[PDB]
Amino acid sequence: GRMHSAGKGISSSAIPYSRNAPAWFKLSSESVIEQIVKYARKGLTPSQIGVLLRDAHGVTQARVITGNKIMRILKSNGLAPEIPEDLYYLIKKAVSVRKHLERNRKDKDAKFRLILIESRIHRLARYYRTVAVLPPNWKYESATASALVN
Amino acid sequence: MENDKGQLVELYVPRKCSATNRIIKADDHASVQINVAKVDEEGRAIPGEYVTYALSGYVRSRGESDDSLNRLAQNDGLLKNVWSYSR
Amino acid sequence: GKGKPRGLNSARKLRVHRRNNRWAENNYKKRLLGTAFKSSPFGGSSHAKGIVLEKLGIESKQPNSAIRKCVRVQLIKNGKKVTAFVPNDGCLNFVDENDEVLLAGFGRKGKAKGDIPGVRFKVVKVSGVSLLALWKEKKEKPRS
Amino acid sequence: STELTVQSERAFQKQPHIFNNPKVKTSKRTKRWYKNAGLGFKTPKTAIEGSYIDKKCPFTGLVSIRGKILTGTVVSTKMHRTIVIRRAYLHYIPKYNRYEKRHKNVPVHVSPAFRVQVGDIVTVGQCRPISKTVRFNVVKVSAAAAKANKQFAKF
Amino acid sequence: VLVQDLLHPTAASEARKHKLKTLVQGPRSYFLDVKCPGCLNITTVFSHAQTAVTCESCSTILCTPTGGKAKLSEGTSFRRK
Amino acid sequence: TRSSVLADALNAINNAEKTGKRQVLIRPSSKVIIKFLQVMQKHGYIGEFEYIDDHRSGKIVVQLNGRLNKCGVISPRFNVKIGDIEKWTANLLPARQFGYVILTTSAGIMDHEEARRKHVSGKILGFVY
RNA sequence: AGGGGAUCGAAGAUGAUCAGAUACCGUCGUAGUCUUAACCAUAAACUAUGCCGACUAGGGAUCGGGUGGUGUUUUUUUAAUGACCCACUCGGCACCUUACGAGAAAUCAAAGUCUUUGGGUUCUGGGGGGAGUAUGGUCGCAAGGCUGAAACUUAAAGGAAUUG
RNA sequence: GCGGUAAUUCCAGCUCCAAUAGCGUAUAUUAAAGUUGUUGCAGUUAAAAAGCUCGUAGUUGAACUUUGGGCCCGGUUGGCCGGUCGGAUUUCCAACGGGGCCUUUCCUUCUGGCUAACCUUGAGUCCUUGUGGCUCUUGGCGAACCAGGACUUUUACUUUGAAAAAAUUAGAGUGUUCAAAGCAGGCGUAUUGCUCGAAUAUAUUAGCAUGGAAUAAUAGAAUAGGACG
RNA sequence: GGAUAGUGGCCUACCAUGGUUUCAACGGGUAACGGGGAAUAAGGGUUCGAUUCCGGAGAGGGAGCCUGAGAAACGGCUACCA
Ligand SMILES: [Mg+2]
Ligand SMILES: [Mg+2]
Ligand SMILES: [Mg+2]
Ligand SMILES: [Mg+2]
Ligand SMILES: [Mg+2]
Ligand SMILES: [Mg+2]
Ligand SMILES: [Mg+2]
Ligand SMILES: [Mg+2]
Ligand SMILES: [Mg+2]
Ligand SMILES: [Mg+2]
Ligand SMILES: [Mg+2]
Ligand SMILES: [Mg+2]
Ligand SMILES: [Mg+2]
Ligand SMILES: [Mg+2]
Ligand SMILES: [Mg+2]
Ligand SMILES: [Mg+2]
Ligand SMILES: [Mg+2]
Ligand SMILES: [Mg+2]
Ligand SMILES: [Mg+2]
Ligand SMILES: [Mg+2]
Ligand SMILES: [Mg+2]
Ligand SMILES: [Mg+2]
Ligand SMILES: [Mg+2]
Ligand SMILES: [Mg+2]
Ligand SMILES: [Mg+2]
Ligand SMILES: [Mg+2]
Ligand SMILES: [Mg+2]
Ligand SMILES: [Mg+2]
Ligand SMILES: [Mg+2]
Ligand SMILES: [Mg+2]
Ligand SMILES: [Mg+2]
Ligand SMILES: [Mg+2]
Ligand SMILES: [Mg+2]
Ligand SMILES: [Mg+2]
Ligand SMILES: [Mg+2]
Ligand SMILES: [Mg+2]
Ligand SMILES: [Mg+2]
Ligand SMILES: [Mg+2]
Ligand SMILES: [Mg+2]
Ligand SMILES: [Zn+2]
Repeated sequence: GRMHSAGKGISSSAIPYSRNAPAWFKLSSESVIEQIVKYARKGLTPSQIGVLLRDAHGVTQARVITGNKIMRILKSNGLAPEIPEDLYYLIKKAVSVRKHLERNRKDKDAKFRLILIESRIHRLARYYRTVAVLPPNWKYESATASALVN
Repeated sequence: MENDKGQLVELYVPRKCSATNRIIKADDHASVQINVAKVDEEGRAIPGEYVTYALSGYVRSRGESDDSLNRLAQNDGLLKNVWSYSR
Repeated sequence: GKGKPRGLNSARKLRVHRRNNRWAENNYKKRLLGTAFKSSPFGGSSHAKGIVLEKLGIESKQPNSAIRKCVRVQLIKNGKKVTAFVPNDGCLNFVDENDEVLLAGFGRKGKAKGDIPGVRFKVVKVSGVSLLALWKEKKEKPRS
Repeated sequence: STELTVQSERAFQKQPHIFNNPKVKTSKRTKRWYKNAGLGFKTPKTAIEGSYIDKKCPFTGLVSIRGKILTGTVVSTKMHRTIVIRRAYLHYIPKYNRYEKRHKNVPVHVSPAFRVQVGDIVTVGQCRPISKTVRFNVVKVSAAAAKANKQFAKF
Repeated sequence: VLVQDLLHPTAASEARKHKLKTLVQGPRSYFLDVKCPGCLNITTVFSHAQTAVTCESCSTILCTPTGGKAKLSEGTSFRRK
Repeated sequence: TRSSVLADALNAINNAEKTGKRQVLIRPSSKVIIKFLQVMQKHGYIGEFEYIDDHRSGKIVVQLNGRLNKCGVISPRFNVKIGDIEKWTANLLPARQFGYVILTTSAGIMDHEEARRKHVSGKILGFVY
């Protein structure tokens, strides 16, 4: 594992066996879906909602007390961004690296990192594109990427 | 290893390791056969009469000789809480 | 798996790679380049008949001291020029210049024989007959 | 490709021996002929409803479909009224006891009763030589458009 | 070793392992109701916050994010459920 | 990346036996592993086994007797042609009087002898003796 | 192509040594060594050891992260910190001991789980010379890089270990 | 590797070996060769891991979706019996297979045509106290396939079958005197003829046809432009 | 449309810009006619097939054509080249 490096870091969430409950959890489906929206209504990424809802509240995982994944709740409420957030957060990154490389044309290491970040992009895009969530012939280009984010 | 009709052809049906049920062959001169003693009332120890166990050379080399016998003898009812099947 | 693709459709790669690697085989490459027909003083044929130019006295390789007695022959289908050896005691006294002779290989598949350096062929017949028979006495050397 | 015009040649386009007597005032302007190709292939309505001519149409024209029935996957819709499909197939190579991906392209006529586009899977039917390369005629579209309509603007 | 119950591992040797290498995996974090007796109500926190959890009404503080487990702030109590 | 989930269970089983153990825990189980596991057990090369249920792909604990020298897996699932099943057993079984080549056929995962009796064939995947 | 040019220093020049001494040693010191803008793309560029996945065996250290502790030390008034101590757990750079096992050995937790021969995939070798030569193509300002034969020759060349 | 003065290798005599109407030699190729490696090679030091990472083609790719249980039919070997004047069939016993039911369970589908099959039954029963038994029409089984309409997500694999020239190959029959062959030949009333043959197998890839539904792909309903009516 | 026995860029006229390819096109080599088959005997293979049967091609090399049901014929004719 670790796709663009030699890292071997086994390390993830250990999701619980009990695919329901907490039972000591009150509230309701109703309760948190309204809660899901307003935060994404403030502009928060579904993950940001996930973290935010986890700590301050008792949202153990949004799916379990509301049969649907966070991003899907949003898509229903007409909220989903033009592109997936992971692909968004790569593009935003490749932007900031490029911006740097332009300013530091002597930084070979960055040039190397840019490649990686982009070749991770173009592979992701190709997945999404295969599965209809992007239009066929959607395309990341440097020239028009600082557009795409900010 | 019989034959066309009955007749137990092919000599020698070897011992198997009490611990692994693998064959204990001849040049395995590192295998072992232990006799544990049948006893009667108030000490005493009925000579000639043993409960016996056989351990392969492999196993003893690997260090498992003790542990494995612990299990074998105990759940033959001659050790009283020494072993544990869970860990 | 070390190397070779194990998959069920990988049959193309598996043939190609074999085609490829066969070239490292001596006799496969000799065969397919046509090295026979192209190099080789004979045609690729079993024997060849030439004409005797000079009679040579080839001195043997070490640790062998001797003089090996040969003939430069000019192959008839070819004009390729070739030195060949004349087996058994005497026998050089059988040949003479401008004679016809039959050359065969030396049974080393190319490659020269023993202490004879350079020679890759040997004589079999002269003036029509059989060197061997002349040696014995079963036959005699033709008029001219 | 056909599209529009229909009477768009130097010669007058018509179905042979399908005569419309001008004396008999008719409500359809043109008597139009058509058949059932057979082998259970529906003659689509666009063949009957249409007004294109195309003598190489297996429903409105003079071709018989007989021989192989083949299905492939559309790869080229660049040439007017004929397409080119790819017939993929895996080829068995004994010595290694495995297979390798092969393919062949097969040029085939396509009646303006069908509206085919690249990616579509098409069943085609063998017929008499129709041109230099074409020996098949397209007879049912199995495909659609490959879920294109669910590719619009943002939610 | 050589023969053991892989099916019924002992609670301890099971407990000492990694959150993924237990028999069936599951988390080892926990939730807690937390009160800073300025107020009266009890906000439910995650043992591994990340977000510096902003208290209910009084924007006082509560816990701080860390390596893993959140550091709860000053005078506060809890309970794991 | 994990490539043949059968391969791993099988090898595990073999490495256990070899090292004198009585139990493996294999991960991550599948319809195929079970069926394979079930076929060995039918001719007694392992004891009983249990499917434990992580809410995932599964784990399996097998109990080993010691009657097993080798359980291998045939990595590309080659087609066998009812005539060619003979050639396989010959290649990779100790003798003609015991051991089984197990394979997947249109009518079930089954050792070659059953496959023979039922007159079906198909793809090959592994073996036991 | 500019700048820089302390130092050390291919070339060259010398002092010595030597039968000789175009060297080793001593001196002078051009280029160079540094830097900018471009080239070049090669090293025993080495672990002479592809990558992803699984499994198989013990031990004490250490590096980063985390969890547990009515641990030690810091005093102030006990905490809070910080450094330290012990147990476990991930992921690192290594070492130790064994060997079930592997190997022609030397050795090897992989070089193991291979005639009981199949997890996935990439790449290269097929006796020694001829020779990384000839030729064509291609890249380079050059020097050179990549691709890369044959005829002919030859019975060995080579590896690890033993005794001398 | 022998030969430089006792040559077990040369040149001869003697004697001896191997194969023998045949035996040597030259060239090619096949086996030996796991030295081309799918089966099945090797790459730390013997020939051999690209300086390094990205990466397209290519190959490869985690797990999960009808499983368990109940009923019925009729086969094919083999056992202990043999009824019978070598092989035979019932029930007794197993074993291994095929088919079809019901379990929430498309079998593409309607519209008649077909019915072979029992929940039927219409009578009673050859006869072992009777569900051991088959003929047998008037309410009640579909699919077994007719033919017409209306329509069908794709594939790989495997099964069995058809279509298939002979000679060659493998192989049955036949005493060409043997045999390689050949497809003959064999019986008598050998005086007016009787008669067994001229098999079988293989024939793989592709195309056709049929059974299977494990393994591996494919397509499906998410801005509902969903599904039945 | 013409031509053919007849389909067809077979040929012509108009019009269009297509067809093949790393799943190796196109080009080169072949001491290449294809097949039934031959040789080597663990298996998997390797090598060979001008040559008793089947198909195809040719008649010194090219082209052309008469007769005819059938030939672009060669123990037919016409022309050029050798
Ligand atoms: Mg990668
Ligand atoms: Mg990992
Ligand atoms: Mg992490
Ligand atoms: Mg080479
Ligand atoms: Mg000369
Ligand atoms: Mg000539
Ligand atoms: Mg066009
Ligand atoms: Mg300087
Ligand atoms: Mg000098
Ligand atoms: Mg001097
Ligand atoms: Mg000098
Ligand atoms: Mg290099
Ligand atoms: Mg080094
Ligand atoms: Mg260790
Ligand atoms: Mg701590
Ligand atoms: Mg020598
Ligand atoms: Mg003498
Ligand atoms: Mg003598
Ligand atoms: Mg002699
Ligand atoms: Mg011989
Ligand atoms: Mg194979
Ligand atoms: Mg080798
Ligand atoms: Mg080396
Ligand atoms: Mg390397
Ligand atoms: Mg899978
Ligand atoms: Mg067949
Ligand atoms: Mg025959
Ligand atoms: Mg035209
Ligand atoms: Mg053009
Ligand atoms: Mg190629
Ligand atoms: Mg030729
Ligand atoms: Mg040939
Ligand atoms: Mg031929
Ligand atoms: Mg010829
Ligand atoms: Mg002719
Ligand atoms: Mg001639
Ligand atoms: Mg010409
Ligand atoms: Mg002619
Ligand atoms: Mg003639
Ligand atoms: Zn508060």
